[PDB]
Amino acid sequence: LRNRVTDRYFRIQEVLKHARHFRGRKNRCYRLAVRTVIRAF
Amino acid sequence: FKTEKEFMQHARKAGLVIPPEKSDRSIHLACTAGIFDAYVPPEGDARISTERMKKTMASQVSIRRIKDYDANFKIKDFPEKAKDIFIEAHLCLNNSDHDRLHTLVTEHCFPDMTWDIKYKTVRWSFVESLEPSHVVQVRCSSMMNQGNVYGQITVRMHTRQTLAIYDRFGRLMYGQEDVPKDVLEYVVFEKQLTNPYGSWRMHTKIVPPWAPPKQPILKTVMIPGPQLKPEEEYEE
Amino acid sequence: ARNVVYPLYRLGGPQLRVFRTNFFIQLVRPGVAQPEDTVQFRIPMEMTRVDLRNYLEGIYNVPVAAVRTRVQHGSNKRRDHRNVRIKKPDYKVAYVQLAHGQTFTFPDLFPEKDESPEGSAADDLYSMLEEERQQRQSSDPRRGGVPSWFGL
Amino acid sequence: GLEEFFDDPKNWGQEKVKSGAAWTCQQLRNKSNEDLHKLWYVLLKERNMLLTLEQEAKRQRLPMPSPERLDKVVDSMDALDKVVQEREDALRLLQTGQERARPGAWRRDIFGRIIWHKFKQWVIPWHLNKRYNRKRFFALPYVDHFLRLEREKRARIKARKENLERKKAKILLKKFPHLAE
Amino acid sequence: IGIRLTLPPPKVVDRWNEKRAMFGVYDNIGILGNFEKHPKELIRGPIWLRGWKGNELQRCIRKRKMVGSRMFADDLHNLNKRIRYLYKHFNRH
Amino acid sequence: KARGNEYQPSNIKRKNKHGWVRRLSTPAGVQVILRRMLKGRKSLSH
Amino acid sequence: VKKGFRAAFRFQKELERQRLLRCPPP
Amino acid sequence: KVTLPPHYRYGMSPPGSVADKRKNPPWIRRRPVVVEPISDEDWYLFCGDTVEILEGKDAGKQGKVVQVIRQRNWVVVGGLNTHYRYIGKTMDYRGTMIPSEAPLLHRQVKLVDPMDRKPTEIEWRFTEAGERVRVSTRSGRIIPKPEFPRADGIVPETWIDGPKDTSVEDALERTYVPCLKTLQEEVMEAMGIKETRKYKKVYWY
Amino acid sequence: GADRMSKWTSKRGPRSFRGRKGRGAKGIGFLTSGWRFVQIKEMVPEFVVPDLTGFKLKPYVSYLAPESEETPLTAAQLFSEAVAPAIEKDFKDGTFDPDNLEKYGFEPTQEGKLFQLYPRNFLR
RNA sequence: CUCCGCAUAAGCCUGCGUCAGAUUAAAAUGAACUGACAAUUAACAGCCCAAUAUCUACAAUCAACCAACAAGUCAUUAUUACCCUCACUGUCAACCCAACACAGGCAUGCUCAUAAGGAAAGGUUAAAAAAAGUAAAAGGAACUCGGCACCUGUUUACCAAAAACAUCACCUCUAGCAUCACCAGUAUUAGAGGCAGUUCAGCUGU
RNA sequence: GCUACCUAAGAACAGCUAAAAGAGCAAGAUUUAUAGGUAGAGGCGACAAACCUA
RNA sequence: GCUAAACCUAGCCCCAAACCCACUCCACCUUACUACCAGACAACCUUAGCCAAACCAUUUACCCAAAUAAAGUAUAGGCGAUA
Ligand SMILES: [K+]
Ligand SMILES: [Mg+2]
Ligand SMILES: [Mg+2]
Ligand SMILES: [Mg+2]
Ligand SMILES: [Mg+2]
Ligand SMILES: [Mg+2]
Ligand SMILES: [Mg+2]
Ligand SMILES: [Mg+2]
Ligand SMILES: [Mg+2]
Ligand SMILES: [Mg+2]
Repeated sequence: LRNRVTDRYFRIQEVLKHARHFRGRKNRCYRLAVRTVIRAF
Repeated sequence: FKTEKEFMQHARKAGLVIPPEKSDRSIHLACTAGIFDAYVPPEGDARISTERMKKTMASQVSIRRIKDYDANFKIKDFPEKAKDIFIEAHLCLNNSDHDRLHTLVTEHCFPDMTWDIKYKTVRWSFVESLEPSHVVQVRCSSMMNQGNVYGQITVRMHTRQTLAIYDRFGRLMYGQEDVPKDVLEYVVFEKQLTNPYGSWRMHTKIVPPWAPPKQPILKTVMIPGPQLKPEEEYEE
Repeated sequence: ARNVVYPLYRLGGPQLRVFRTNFFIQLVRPGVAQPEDTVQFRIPMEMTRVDLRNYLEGIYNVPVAAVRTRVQHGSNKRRDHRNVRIKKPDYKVAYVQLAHGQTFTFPDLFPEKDESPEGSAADDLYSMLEEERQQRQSSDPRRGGVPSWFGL
Repeated sequence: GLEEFFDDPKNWGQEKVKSGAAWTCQQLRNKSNEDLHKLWYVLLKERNMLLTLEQEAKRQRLPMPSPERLDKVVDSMDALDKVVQEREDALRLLQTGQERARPGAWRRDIFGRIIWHKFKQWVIPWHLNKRYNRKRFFALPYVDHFLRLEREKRARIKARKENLERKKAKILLKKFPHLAE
Repeated sequence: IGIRLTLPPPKVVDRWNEKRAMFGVYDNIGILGNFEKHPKELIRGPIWLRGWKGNELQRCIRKRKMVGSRMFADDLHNLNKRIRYLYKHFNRH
Repeated sequence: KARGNEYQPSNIKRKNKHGWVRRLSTPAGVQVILRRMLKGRKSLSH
Repeated sequence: VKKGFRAAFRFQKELERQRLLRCPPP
Repeated sequence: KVTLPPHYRYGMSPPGSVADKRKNPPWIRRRPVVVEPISDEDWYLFCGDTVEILEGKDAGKQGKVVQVIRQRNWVVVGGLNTHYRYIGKTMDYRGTMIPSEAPLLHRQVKLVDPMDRKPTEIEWRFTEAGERVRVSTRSGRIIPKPEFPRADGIVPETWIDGPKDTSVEDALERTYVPCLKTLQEEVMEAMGIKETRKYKKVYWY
Repeated sequence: GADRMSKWTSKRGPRSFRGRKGRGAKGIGFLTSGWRFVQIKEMVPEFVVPDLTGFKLKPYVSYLAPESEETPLTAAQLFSEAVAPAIEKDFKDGTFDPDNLEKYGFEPTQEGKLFQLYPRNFLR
C-alpha cells in the first residue's frame, strides 16, 4: 500500500490565508509566508 | 487557396499524392441542393391581391407520383399544413430551438435561416393571414442515386408578419418590435418520398425580381472604393 | 534470380539456366538529358548488366548495344518521431543503349488533355456541393449584416 | 519491344483501367508446367509495366491509375510460384523423401544457440576448407550461464504477457458483467 | 495544481459478492472437524509463507532455503545480497 | 594545442579493433557479444 | 492521479464557493 | 499491408485514409477502447440487413446497415442516429450542411423478423441441407443474409472481359497431365533445349 | 564517432574495402593475372523464355468464373494420379514386380541427372 | 581580401539540385530544416596470378669522372598445366577530428600568385574605461624585480640562461655460446653501470 | 585511432655560405601519412616520476 | 488574461500453476550479416578481497535436495569477535 498526501493544498492554504495582506512574495510563496506568519502570530 | 483545384494543384506541386478512397458507405442526403423546376412568380401577382393548362398538367403528373409513395395525401390539406410548418419553423428562431427546427426545415434551408442570427436576437410573430395560401406548383424529381425520389411543392403565402432583429449587444438593428407589415412569400416544401420517415419540410423561398425592396436598415454603411497599390492609378 | 542459391559450376559442366526469373525492372524517365539511343532502368541489386542485356533481349526482344550500371545511395538522413533514422532504400540504375541506330523517348503516360476531357459521370455529392456554392451570394454591403432570409 | 513496358496507348491518361481477377492457386493448379512457364512471362511483362507506371506516377506527382492491378499481378505470380513449388516439393518427396530442397543440419553455434545451418556448395571437402574450419559449431562452458540468463529473460517476458492477458480479462468482466459465463 | 478538478468515478463495492459472503468459512475446520485439518492449511500463497511469519531477514532466509534452488539467477543473487545486507542491519553492525 | 580530438577515424582500425571477428577471436570477446545480446543491444559490435 | 476521494470532494466544495463569489446568484 | 500500432483506435474513417492519418498520427497514444469480444461465428449483423434502433435520438426506427466496423462492434444505419455537419466549407464559404450517422453498438441495434417488421433475437442454426442460417428466437424463421455489393466493386452481371482478362473457357481448361517431372525438365523438352554435359558433383557443408 | 547502426556497404571504408565488397550480384567468372576478368559463359544465367504467340492465358482472369475449393497438391495425390494407374494395370496382369519400380518412373538415385531434386542443382 | 585554391588519399554519408512548405538563419529572397522528386554510368581506382624445383655478390645519387659509408625498394630459368574473356564495387555535397569568438588539427600532387577562392562595416553616434595600431617636442633606462641590439643531442624556459637526461670518447662489471629477443651475432662481441662577459657607445612612450 | 616506444613498408624538405654539412642564416639524434605490436601486480619512458583517449 | 492546471490508462510488481525458446526464401566467424579452393588455434587448473574483530596479522559468507523439532544444543574459535 502506497500512501501519498492528497490534501496538501488545504494545509498550505491554512498558512497563506494569514499572509494575504503581507507585502511581496511573503504573501503567496508558502516557504516565505510561513516564516512571516509565525512572526506575526 | 480555398478552391479544390488550387489545393490539388498545390498538392501536385508538393508531391503529396493523395490517393482517393472507395467505400461501400456514402454520404446520405435527406434533401436536394435547389428547386427542381423554378416557379417564376407571375409579375403583378401582389397587385391583384393554353399555357396554364400545360403547367397545371405537370402538377397533375407530379401529384400522382407523390400519391404513389403515400396514398393518403391530399393537396387540399397541404396549404394549412404548410402554413403551420412555416409558422413553427420561424418560432424556433425566437428561442434557438435548432433540434426542433431540423424537423421542420431541410438541411438546405437550415443554414440560411440560422447562420446569420447565431449571435443575434430575433423576435418574430405571425400576426395574420391576409388571403388563403394555395399550392401554386407541384414538382417531383426523377430517380436519383440511392433510389431517392423527392417531391417539391411550392406554396404562395401572403401574410402579415412582425420582425425585430437585435444585435449581439441588445441594440435594435432591423425592423420594428410590434408594427405588423405585409409580406408575400413563395415557399417551396420538399419531402424525401423514398425515405420511410421523410416529412414535408420547408426547403427554400422564391424571390421574384419585381419583388419590392425590403425594409431599409437603421445604420448607415460605407462601401469602400478600390484599394490601389502605389503604381496603380484610380480610374473612374 | 535473387534470393536463390546458384548451382555451383565446375569446369565443363552444363549451362546455368533460369526458367522463371524473379527479376522485375522499371523503365524510368531520365532525371537529366540523355542521348536519343539511351534508355534508363531501375533494376534489383543482384541483377548484373550482363543479366539486363539478356533479360531485355530474351524477354522483350530489344537489341542492346551497351549496358552500364551504378548504385544510387538512398538517403538515411530522415528521422522519425522517435529520432530514429529512416532509410530510403538504395537501388541500382542501369543505362541501356539501343543497337541498330534505334532511339527511344519516354512517353507521356499522363496526357493532360486526355486526363481531363470533362467526361460526364455525374457524382451526386459533387453536383450538390458545386450547385449550392453557385447559389451562395456574397452578403450585400448595403444590408450591413442584416439576415436576408426573412421576407419582411 | 520497349513499348511492352507501357500500357496500351489508349489507356494513357485514363483515371481507371478495368482489369479482371487475379489467378487463384486452384485455377493455376489445373494448368500444365509448360502453360505455367508461359503464364509467368505473361505476368512478368504485366508486372514490369505496372511497376513502370507506378514510378512514373510518383515522378509526375499524380496517383497511379488503378493501383490494385499491381496487387492482383503480385498475387497471381505468388500463386504461380506456390503451385510450381508444390509440384517440385511433392516430386522430391516421392523420389528422395527429402523435406527440403537445400541440405542442412541442426547445429550449435559459438553462442550456444541451436540453429539450422544451411549448407553451401564447395569445390573442396570440408576438412580441407580453411575458411569453413575457422567457424566454431560448438559452445564452451562459459556460454552455459548466459544461456540460463537468456532462458530466464524469456520466462520473464512470457510470465508478464500471460499475467497481462488475465488482467485484461478481469477488466473486460468489470465493464461487461453479463460476460461472467 | 496537484489536486484533481473532478470527482473520481464513484466507488461501488459489492459487499455480498460470493468472496465476501463466504469469508471466514472453515476457519474453525480443526475445532469443528475433529482436528483432521489445521486452519493454517487453508492459507494460500507462497510455498515458503504458508502458516509461518517472520521479519524480512527471516523471510529471506526461509525463501532461499525452500525455493532458492528454483530461483532465477538474478533474483537469487539479489536475495543473497539482501540477506547479507539485512544480517548486518538486524545485528547492529 | 588541440583539445578533444583523440578520435582519428579509421575504418580498418575500427573493424580490426572492435569488429565481429575480433570479438569472436577470444573467449572474453565472445562473452562481450553474449552480454550485449542479453541486454538486447541493437549493435553487438562494429 | 492520486487515489482518494475526500480531498477531491473537499476541493469541489472549495471551487463551488468561488463559483458563487465570482457570480453571486440573484 | 499496414502496420497498425497497438491499441490503435478504429474510427469512422478507414485505417490509412487522409482523415485517419491526421486523427491517429504515429506518436498518438490514447487509452484503448474496451470492446465486448464477439466471435466471428457469433456476429449476427451484416451490411444490408434491416435493423431497429433501440436507443438514441430516434429509437424505434428501422433502417438498413450501410457499414460494419467489427473492431468496435459498430453498425452504421443509413439516415438514422444522425447529427449535422458541414462539408466543403472554406474560409470564404460556409459550406453545405448534411446529415451524418453516428455509429451504434451491436447491443443498441436489433434485427427485425422478415414476416413481421419487429425487433427480434436470433440464434445461429444449421439448415437441413447444411447451410448456416439465422433463426429468430420467437416464431423461428430463416433470416436470409442480405445481398450487398461486393467491396471490390465488381457486379458479375455487368462484367465484360477486357483485352487482358482470360476467358472462362481458357482459365477453366485443364492442361495438366500429372507426371514425375519438374517444370524445368518439361520446359526443356518442349523447347528442344539440348544439354549433354553432366553436372559435376559438389560438396555441401 | 563512427556510425554503428547504419548498414555496412561497399560505399564505406578505404579503397581496399570498397572494391572487395559487392551488392549481392552472383559472380560470372574469375580474375587472372593483371586483374584481367575471364567471364565463363556457363556461369552467366541463360534466360529460358518460351514462345508466347498464340497463347490464350492473360495476366488476369474474368470475374465470371466458378470459385473452387483450394486443394494443395501432396505427394500422395501425385502418386495416385501419375504412378498408381500403371501399377494397377500391371498388378492385374501380374507383370508388376517390386524390382522394377523404375519402370513407373522411380529414380533410385539422383546422380547422373541434369536436374536433381536433392540436393537441388537447378535454378527456379 | 586572398589567409588560399583545384585534385587525390583518409574520413564522412546525401548534408545550399528541382518542386513545395505554415519550418528556419538577424533576415515575415536565402535555406544547410521538413515533404516529394531527381542523381554519381569506366577507360581512373579497387578487386589479381597453376604447380614443382631452380635463379637472384656489384646501391642510390642526371651515374659518367673524382668518391665514399649508415652498405642500400626494384631481375630468373627448367619441365608440366592452360583456348577465355571486359563481371563486380567506389564515383554526389558547401563534407572530416574538434572547438563551440578557427581555439585549433589535418597526408600527397599541382598552381607560387592566382584563370581558382572570398567579404573585415545590421544602422548610427564618435563619452569614459578597455584592446590593437600609428605619430610624437626635449630627454634617452632616468623611475621601475629585471628594457632593446667532455663532444654534441633532447628537455622546462626561451634572447635565453641553468639544471636534468642522453651521448662520442673514457672506466669498471658479467658472459666461451647458436635455431623466436640479445643474434641468424661470438670477447676488436654482447649486456649491465659510472662518467663533475660587462662597462661604454647607440636606440626606444619603459 | 590520444600519447610513449617499437615493427613493416612509404613520403617530405626553397635559397643563401656552401671544401665541412649543418636546427649556420633561413638532410637530420629531422618531420610525416598508413597498418601493426607492447596493457594496469602492467606497458612505455634522451626519467618530468612523465605518459598510456579526462 | 496568459503561462498553466486537471485526468486513466499504457503497462508493471509479487505469488500460484506449468519445465521455455527458435529452419518462408536469401545472407551471416573474412572487415559478421560477404554465392564458389589443400584445414589443422583448440575447452578442462582452490574465486579473490572483504563485510566484522570498532586497528590488524589466524579468524566470519555467499550451494549440494523435508516445513517443523532436536538447537542456537553438541562442537569449533587470537576459546575473542564469531561460527
Ligand atoms: K558526409
Ligand atoms: Mg562503375
Ligand atoms: Mg583500369
Ligand atoms: Mg568527384
Ligand atoms: Mg574569384
Ligand atoms: Mg561582415
Ligand atoms: Mg555595429
Ligand atoms: Mg619622443
Ligand atoms: Mg635603474
Ligand atoms: Mg645606454
